[PDB]
Amino acid sequence: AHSYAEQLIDTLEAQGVKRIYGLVGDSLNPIVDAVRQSDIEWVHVRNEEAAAFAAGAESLITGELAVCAASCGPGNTHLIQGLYDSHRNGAKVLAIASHIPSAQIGSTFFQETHPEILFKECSGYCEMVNGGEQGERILHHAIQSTMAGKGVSVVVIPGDIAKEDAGDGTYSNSTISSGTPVVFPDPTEAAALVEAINNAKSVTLFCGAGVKNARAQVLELAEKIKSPIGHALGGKQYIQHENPFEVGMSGLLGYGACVDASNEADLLILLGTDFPYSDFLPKDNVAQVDINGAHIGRRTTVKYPVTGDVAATIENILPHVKEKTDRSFLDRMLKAHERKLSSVVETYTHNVEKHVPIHPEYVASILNELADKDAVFTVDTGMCNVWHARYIENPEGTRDFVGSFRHGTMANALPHAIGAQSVDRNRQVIAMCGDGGLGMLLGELLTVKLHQLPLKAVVFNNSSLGMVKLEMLVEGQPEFGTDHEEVNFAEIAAAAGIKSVRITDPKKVREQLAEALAYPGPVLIDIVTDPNALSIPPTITWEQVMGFSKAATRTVFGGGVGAMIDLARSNIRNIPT
Amino acid sequence: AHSYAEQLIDTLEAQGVKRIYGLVGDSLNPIVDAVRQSDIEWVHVRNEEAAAFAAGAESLITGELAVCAASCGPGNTHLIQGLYDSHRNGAKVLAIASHIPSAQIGSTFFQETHPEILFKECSGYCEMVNGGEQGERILHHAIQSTMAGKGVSVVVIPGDIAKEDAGDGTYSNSTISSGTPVVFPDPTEAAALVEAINNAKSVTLFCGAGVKNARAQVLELAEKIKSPIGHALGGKQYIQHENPFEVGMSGLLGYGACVDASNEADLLILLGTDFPYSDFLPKDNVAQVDINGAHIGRRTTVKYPVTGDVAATIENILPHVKEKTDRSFLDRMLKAHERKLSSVVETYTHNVEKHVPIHPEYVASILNELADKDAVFTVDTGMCNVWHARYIENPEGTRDFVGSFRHGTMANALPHAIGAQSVDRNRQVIAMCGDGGLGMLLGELLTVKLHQLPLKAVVFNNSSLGMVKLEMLVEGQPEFGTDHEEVNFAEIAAAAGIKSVRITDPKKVREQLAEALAYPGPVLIDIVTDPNALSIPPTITWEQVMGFSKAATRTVFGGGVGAMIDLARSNIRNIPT
Amino acid sequence: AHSYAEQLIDTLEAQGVKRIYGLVGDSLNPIVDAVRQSDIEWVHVRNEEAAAFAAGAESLITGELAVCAASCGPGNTHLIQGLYDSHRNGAKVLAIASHIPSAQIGSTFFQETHPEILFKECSGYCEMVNGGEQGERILHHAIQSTMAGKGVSVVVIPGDIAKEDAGDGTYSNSTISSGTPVVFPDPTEAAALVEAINNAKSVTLFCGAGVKNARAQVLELAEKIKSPIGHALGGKQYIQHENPFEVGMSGLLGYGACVDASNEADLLILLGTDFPYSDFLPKDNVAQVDINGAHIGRRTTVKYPVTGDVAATIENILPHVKEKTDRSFLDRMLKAHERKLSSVVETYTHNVEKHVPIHPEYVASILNELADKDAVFTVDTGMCNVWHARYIENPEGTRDFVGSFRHGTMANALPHAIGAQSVDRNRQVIAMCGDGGLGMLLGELLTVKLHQLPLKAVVFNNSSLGMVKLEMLVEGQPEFGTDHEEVNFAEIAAAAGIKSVRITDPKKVREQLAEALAYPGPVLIDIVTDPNALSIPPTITWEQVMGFSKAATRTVFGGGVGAMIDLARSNIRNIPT
Ligand SMILES: Cc1cc2nc3c(=O)[nH]c(=O)nc-3n(C[C@H](O)[C@H](O)[C@H](O)COP(=O)(O)OP(=O)(O)OC[C@H]3O[C@@H](n4cnc5c(N)ncnc54)[C@H](O)[C@@H]3O)c2cc1C
Ligand SMILES: Cc1cc2nc3c(=O)[nH]c(=O)nc-3n(C[C@H](O)[C@H](O)[C@H](O)COP(=O)(O)OP(=O)(O)OC[C@H]3O[C@@H](n4cnc5c(N)ncnc54)[C@H](O)[C@@H]3O)c2cc1C
Ligand SMILES: Cc1cc2nc3c(=O)[nH]c(=O)nc-3n(C[C@H](O)[C@H](O)[C@H](O)COP(=O)(O)OP(=O)(O)OC[C@H]3O[C@@H](n4cnc5c(N)ncnc54)[C@H](O)[C@@H]3O)c2cc1C
Ligand SMILES: Cc1ncc(C[n+]2csc(CCOP(=O)(O)OP(=O)(O)O)c2C)c(N)n1
Ligand SMILES: Cc1ncc(C[n+]2csc(CCOP(=O)(O)OP(=O)(O)O)c2C)c(N)n1
Ligand SMILES: Cc1ncc(C[n+]2csc(CCOP(=O)(O)OP(=O)(O)O)c2C)c(N)n1
Ligand SMILES: [Mg+2]
Ligand SMILES: [Mg+2]
Ligand SMILES: [Mg+2]
Repeated sequence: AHSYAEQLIDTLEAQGVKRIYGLVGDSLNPIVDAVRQSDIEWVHVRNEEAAAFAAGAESLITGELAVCAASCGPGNTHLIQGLYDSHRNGAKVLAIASHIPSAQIGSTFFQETHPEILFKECSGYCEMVNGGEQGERILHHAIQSTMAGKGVSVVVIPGDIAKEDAGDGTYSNSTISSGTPVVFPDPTEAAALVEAINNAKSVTLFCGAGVKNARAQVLELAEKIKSPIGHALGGKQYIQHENPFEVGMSGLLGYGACVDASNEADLLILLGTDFPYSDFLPKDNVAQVDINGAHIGRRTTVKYPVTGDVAATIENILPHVKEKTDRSFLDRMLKAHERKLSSVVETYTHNVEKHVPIHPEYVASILNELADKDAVFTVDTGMCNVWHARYIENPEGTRDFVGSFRHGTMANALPHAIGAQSVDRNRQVIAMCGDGGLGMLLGELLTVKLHQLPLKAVVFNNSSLGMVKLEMLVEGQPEFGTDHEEVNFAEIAAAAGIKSVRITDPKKVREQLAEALAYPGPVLIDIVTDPNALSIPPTITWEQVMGFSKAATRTVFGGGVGAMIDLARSNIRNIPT
Repeated sequence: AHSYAEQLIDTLEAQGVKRIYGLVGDSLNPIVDAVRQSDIEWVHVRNEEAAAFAAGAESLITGELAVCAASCGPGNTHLIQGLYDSHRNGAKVLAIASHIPSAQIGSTFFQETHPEILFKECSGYCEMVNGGEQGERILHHAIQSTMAGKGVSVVVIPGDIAKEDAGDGTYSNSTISSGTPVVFPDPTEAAALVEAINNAKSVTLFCGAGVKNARAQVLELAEKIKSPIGHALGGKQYIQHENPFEVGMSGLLGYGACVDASNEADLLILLGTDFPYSDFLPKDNVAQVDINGAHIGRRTTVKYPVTGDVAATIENILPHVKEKTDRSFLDRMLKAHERKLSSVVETYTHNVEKHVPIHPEYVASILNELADKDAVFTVDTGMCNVWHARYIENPEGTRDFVGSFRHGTMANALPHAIGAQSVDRNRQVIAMCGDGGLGMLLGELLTVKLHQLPLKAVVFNNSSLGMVKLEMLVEGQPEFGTDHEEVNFAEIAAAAGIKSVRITDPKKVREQLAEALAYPGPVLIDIVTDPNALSIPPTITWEQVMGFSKAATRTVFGGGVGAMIDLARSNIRNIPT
Repeated sequence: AHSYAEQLIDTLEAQGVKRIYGLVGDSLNPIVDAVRQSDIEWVHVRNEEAAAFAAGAESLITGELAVCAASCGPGNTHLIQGLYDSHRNGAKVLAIASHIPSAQIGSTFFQETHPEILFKECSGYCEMVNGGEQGERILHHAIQSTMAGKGVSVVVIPGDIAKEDAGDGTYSNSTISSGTPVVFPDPTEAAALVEAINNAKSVTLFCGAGVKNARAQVLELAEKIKSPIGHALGGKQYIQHENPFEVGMSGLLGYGACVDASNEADLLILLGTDFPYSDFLPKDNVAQVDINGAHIGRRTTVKYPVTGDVAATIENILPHVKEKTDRSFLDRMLKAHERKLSSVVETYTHNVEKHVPIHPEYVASILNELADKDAVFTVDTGMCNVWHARYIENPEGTRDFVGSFRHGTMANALPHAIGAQSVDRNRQVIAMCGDGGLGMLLGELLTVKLHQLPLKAVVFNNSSLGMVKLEMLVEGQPEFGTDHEEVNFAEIAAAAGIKSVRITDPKKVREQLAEALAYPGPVLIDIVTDPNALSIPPTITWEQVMGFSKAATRTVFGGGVGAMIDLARSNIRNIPT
């Protein structure tokens, strides 16, 4: 007979898990012994928070289960930031939360916590093992819940019970459902959407991450009804590239004509998006297609709700949607889009290649050009989100992106890159780090060195909490607490045994970044950038930066955009005569 | 400008809510004033627990939102049993939990509780209002969550904030998605199910509540592959009637050949069921079709998982499923089914019409014959669940049933009947009450009298917690705490102003129950029944009654069955020669 | 070897527990079998909510542990209202929450709930048993926590584990600390209070339940510094009787000069009170003595905080407090107090003995005169709280009182009386019931009959939610939802086998109530009272009734007072010349 720890690891191995991220100790020793004897690799991190980020990033890249593990009490407590992030991102993650010995539960014991209560908000399933047999059962339920799309699962395992005898295999013997059902809409909701589209003279589509598997259908619908296509940040990687109807992104980090096209069309269709900034959304005549009905109408007035998959809904309605031959609205919005992008480049990035200290938008433009066509980019929360949104492209859809776009935590970039890089050491992974984010989990440079992960950590080092400095400028409150003395991350990385370079001259950015990106190993690129590069229209308020101003707005943060302008201009040249 | 209380009630009225069940007080006075001025009826109950049961039953009958409401602190605390029941039953219920004044939150004030924390387990959405505008928003989110099938929603409203100004209408103006999407399976999961069916020589279908809208498809599949059809208790009302393949129900309250057909077939297919008694389920070769992937494999080994709707999955696979011409397995199971039903009638209900005290199975047989073809039956948890399962039929599918089949609470029958009867006073509603259940919420007889609800409360009065007496007999522990001195519910009902009859002679059951069921008003029927009528095989253990014995079993509680035997016998006579 | 169920009951028996209140079923059968074999009596209730109220009332009367018990899932869910009440009242209660079988936890099983999470707010200790040995340990910890004054303890016991082997006795062998430590104040805080008293020319003491064991010390301090003594409702039973400095109670149910004496004195001292209605409390110069430092300053500005016991603090300061020879303030407040009480009697209860329907204040005056000198009174939340506060006296301190004065739940009176009466069947127990409260848990009349508890249920039957009708009159909102058709509780009680009388003529109240109170058995007294008897000053607002108006007030609800005026008048006649 095997123990429950051995059955746990055999079940994960049989499901194809290749790695577990974590930090060993106490109630986790029987589980780590079983890992040693299996083909699963143990990936040691310095802070268990990084293990939960790394597992979430691995799962977003692979589309499969990923796993993190931590010791009792304080050990598993450290998972929590990464579990919130993974849960909000819809990752397929199992967290093994080792727990104090069962006989000491309820006695205010050394290290006691109640993880089975603490992790309820950052999980779709979270239960405690109380015996080997029941442990097999709740491991199945946890894996089946996360694979069905319910978000993070936590299994809480008192250390003693991991050494108890395994269950009889009834539940570990099951095949897990990991398929993708095809969700067609209710015919009554679909018919109301057809009527709304056919009655409208102009339509705009606004897409989010829910169009990941619906590019062909969204483009086919747009060609038929001559609709501009805008996106939320979660839709950018899927719908912006090679899109003849492209009109940009809404929100403060937005760009182009998206806000105007969304608000001026007779009908706006929200496709697979939960974009939260309601002040940028119209209310007059909006449809929304979402696979989770509970999300419909969360962000603005929706008159035509449709619970359904985007691709299946468009396939179902298309034969009933009339072709629109008038593309005057689309042409006006494509022209306004290109004019707006050209205008922000002229206003904000004139001679940006000579700006000192180095302008982060110059770095981001060069990074987009130099990085591989299939690189993974990870994005630290803060001003790196602006540089990703406005400069990092996805030609042919072959790059991947991982960030904290929903939970919005700092310090995610380097741990996300550790997980993404572990999937395939031959694929380039670029972590766009802030100095605040990197400092917050600095010890994970020791993890990169230990595992020899050949990721490229690009530090936008401006010695400032740049996004907070923006929020304070916008509020009109004296700058305080954001900027501190400079740190030399290249020297810290070199002291940790990582190849590094420090870039201070804009004239050497292109050559030094090309050399670093081509280095066959881990490398940290410490770029000293301008802390005052973020430009802000004086009319933006702290209530808008914080997201609680409901009054209609079309204003975005200042700054330029990058290579997205090439598609905007080819779309103008291809407008039918 | 309106207040938030007025906007709350206008939004519910615009959505078609006709009634709110509750008990007025304190922070709920502004909301009740708005109800008075609207077309919504206030249905006063004596204990707010009954309001939450009544709302859950109303929604199960109508398929639409139902609403309950209660005052701060202790008032809304009383909702909780009915919210768990409604939530487990998948009802579409909004609970308005009035709360203490916002300025006193956090001060250990008079009546203070934290309902926004307490009701997390019995809801899919539960949040606190902190201003009129945000209150409009979370009311929308709560209604959209319950209408999308996520279970109960709770909106917690500090009393003072109900008098604050209303939001601007952005969220109340939305149309709620209440449609039913059509969920086809992933083609890879569907193809594996086709291969399993075509490889199997014999197949049995085991259906639950998830086949509600798939009768035609289940029967078409059964005719093609010659499969017996069994059911869980939640499937009985939908699949047993007019079913040429009928083989009964599994579990301790089960009957017929279902356990044998499910365990002897080469392949068992679980269709829309989460039947929890794993010791009755095989493990060797099982498929499961469920619309919620997280439920697959919860109860036994599943080798062919399919996330999908039952009807859409069967429609998709049918052209690829080969017709089976050999119906030897089906014929053997139909013959065994009828033999087993005839045997339990001969063993347990010989001369049952002369048994004294009155046998509850004699009452249940007469109640099935006399009740209307479209009656609603509500079923009190306990031995009434056995009498429903084995005696109350659903010819042509026109009756409806409400019970606590998942949460398993006592005392639900009379409050469920209050909600079901409020939907249509011209429809017959029969509450199958136990003396324990009725005593537990006895004050709701005052509610029946106040609202003149013409329901028929049939009390199986055996002065005993009959199901607990069974559990103790099965364990082999001396009877204690279950049986107490007799109560005259007919005299209590008459003292409350309700028409009543007391039935003690088996020779008068048919005439007295016919007269009472035909009474044009509320009526309580107090039937003095035999507390020792539940027969138990000595091999049943307390571990089996409690549901924690995993060893394979086919043993059911003793007792007979009713009119279901007529279909069993016609199915034998129609077996092709 | 014994089982954990047997060890649980042996441990309670060894600690002196005489009874357990509850309702048998499932996971509780092994525990009830152990009770049968012990000397503990099982007290069957009809709804487990009543068991938790009865245990809380028993403990308040005895000063010892009391116990309630309920079955898994829905069974223990029903305890919750009574656990909140017992917890807020500081009762010493163990709740045995039977739970689903451990192997099914986490599987969404039949009846599954998580009581170990649900009951966190209504308990000081709440943990789950996961084995027999750890179960012995957390039973000790639960008993020691409640006996040390931390409020309710809940032990959650999966049914299967109750049959597991008992622990080794290490923790059940301990003696529980149930002593009362003597908490002297910090000398620095005490010296600041001495300076405040000696600097003040006039002082008023305002006492709550924390003066229970400090009557002699409070009176000695008042004689020395010539201070009026007022009380919160929780202090009334301890400090009003035979008090030469008595000036009444504050709050809307208040009376006499208390609000004026508290606000006009140079120094107000809060002694053992957490009175929550801040608009009645001054802010200028207030001291507060409380044994729980976290409570100091919860309700108004406190300049002289003292963490300490009332009696020990007064004993410590008394030698340093200077005698005040000027009693002009005390004399002015004693005269104003008696004038105010005489005025409300003249305004509101002129010829009250002839008022029809019967006036509840006439009933309350007669009930105070006729009830025994050592009776227990239980008080249903609602208008019965006004009648208790203004009419039920405690001469020589020999009566006891139980109510829901902090949690404020309806329906507590009859279940509180069941627990208080079970302590000593020879002691008179009077339940002051409202028709709303009694209807809410009406089935507990069957409990009174079953156990032959000789309590006297006095129903103030006005067919109205009287306190809510007051709140609506005060708000100026049309009356709705409070008054319904009349119920005959005397006929319902007689149908339940309880002696009853229906009183409708004011001329027969005294004789019929005297006869009923002297009946040697259970009796229900259904008094048809005037629903419009509660008088309200038009200046009271719904914000004041709800407790969120902070503006200074001295206004109380209209109505008269009773025999308290005799002490007010003797105190005037004894003012030194
Ligand atoms: C510092 C910072 C600033 C930010 N600023 C902005 C900004 O200015 N602009 C911006 O756009 N974002 C911004 N974001 C991100 C923003 O908060 C949201 O996370 C993002 O807009 C949501 O993108 P989304 O709608 O694509 O994804 P989600 O919020 O994940 O929504 C996806 C939706 O698709 C649905 N869905 C999934 N699959 C399907 C399917 N097959 N069919 C149908 N529906 C489906 C889901 O149910 C869900 O409702 C910022 C983030 C950070 C960290
Ligand atoms: C005292 C008592 C005794 C009991 N004894 C028994 C007994 O002996 N036998 C018994 O059978 N029950 C018994 N029960 C009830 C039992 O506990 C379960 O509640 C019941 O078996 C579950 O029935 P079900 O599977 O139909 O419903 P559910 O548990 O509600 O499961 C329905 C399933 O269908 C799925 N679904 C819903 N819609 C669709 C769709 N369109 N397509 C696909 N899937 C869908 C759901 O996701 C879910 O998994 C008892 C109850 C009581 C109160
Ligand atoms: C419908 C209704 C209306 C009400 N209206 C009123 C009203 O108008 N007026 C009114 O007064 N009440 C009213 N109440 C009750 C009110 O809400 C409070 O519960 C009550 O005033 C508190 O009384 P208390 O301060 O004595 O008790 P508690 O709130 O229990 O406070 C006792 C304090 O004493 C402290 N303490 C305990 N022992 C010691 C010790 N040995 N030494 C020192 N400190 C100690 C405790 O830590 C605590 O802070 C009403 C109740 C109801 C149900
Ligand atoms: C753990 C955490 N702390 C604080 C914040 C708030 N926050 C959001 S962005 C930001 C600054 C991020 O700093 P850095 O990584 O240097 O990037 P910058 O904005 O300068 O690019 C801060 C403080 C956060 N979301 N997460
Ligand atoms: C609130 C609650 N308390 C206890 C139980 C446990 N229980 C389940 S069935 C049963 C007896 C039900 O009694 P009654 O209504 O008289 O029906 P009977 O079994 O006699 O038909 C009990 C105690 C429950 N599930 N719910
Ligand atoms: C469970 C519960 N529901 C509602 C309330 C609100 N409430 C407080 S007093 C009151 C009326 C009490 O009625 P009754 O027992 O008839 O006494 P009355 O005020 O008429 O004397 C109500 C509705 C409460 N606190 N508890
Ligand atoms: Mg920075
Ligand atoms: Mg019974
Ligand atoms: Mg009343």
